[PDB]
Amino acid sequence: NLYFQGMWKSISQVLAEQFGAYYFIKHKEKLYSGEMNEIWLINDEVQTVFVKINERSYRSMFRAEADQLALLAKTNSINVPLVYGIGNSQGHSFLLLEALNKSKNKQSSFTIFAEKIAQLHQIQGPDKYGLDFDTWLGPIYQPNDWQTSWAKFFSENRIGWQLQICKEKGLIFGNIDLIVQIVADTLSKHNPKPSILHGNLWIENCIQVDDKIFVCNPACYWGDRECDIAFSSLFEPFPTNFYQRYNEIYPLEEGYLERKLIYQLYYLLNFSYRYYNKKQSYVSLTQKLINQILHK
Repeated sequence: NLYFQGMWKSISQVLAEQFGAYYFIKHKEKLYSGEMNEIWLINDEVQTVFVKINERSYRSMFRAEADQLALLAKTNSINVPLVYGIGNSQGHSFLLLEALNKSKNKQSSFTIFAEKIAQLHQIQGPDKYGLDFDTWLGPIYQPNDWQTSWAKFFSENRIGWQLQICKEKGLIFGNIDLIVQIVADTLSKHNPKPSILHGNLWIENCIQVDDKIFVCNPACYWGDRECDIAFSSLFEPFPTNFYQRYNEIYPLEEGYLERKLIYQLYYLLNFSYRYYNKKQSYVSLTQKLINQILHK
């Protein structure tokens, strides 16, 4: 595997610049992933590194992921893994992160996490929705061109965008314009304070590390804080104390339950696209949810 050897050399080089001394790789282990990316753990007998790998052209995505972890770390709110760097080789690109030690879950760690998620959403920034660069949610990038209207931004850059991607794979749920317009009507009078979103907030991206929860795989943008909350309760939800404490610090506004459905629809379309060949319950839930929004 000639190109694979070049890849390890480039990783050693990026790690050398980072730590100051050259990084001699002594052990390497490939972890399982359903995802597009290959995942590895490597170490030099002292420092362990978590490595995401893909083809060379994915360097831009890995760059975006690193910039998100950086901007999230700078808010001094949620716990995110450190970035050691990005890079590429002849046939691969990669992201290099802190290897977090996963310990047994503590329900109480979610009370503190809700305080950090709250703090994150309370940060005042721009008066428009989006971000300076396009972020990714699974294998699809999210258009983040700035918009003053949330109705428009979510309707087209989220729902419409994902519906089109699904259509290309043959996942057809209904007339796309109709769905976009219905979602736009619901958000018609809703232009909330833009909040910096983790963007991929659900249980599988949380990791218990000693007494704190860390969160990974961001899909950031400035949007409605409710999208984060909505997604976290879609599948296996966070425990009860999270929602209790979050609502106590930053009370959710009137209209939340109606909006929760269209916010959740975005993730189901994404999941449907990513896993139609494997799970199959994602399509069924998406179709049922679309019928509710469209018929009733």
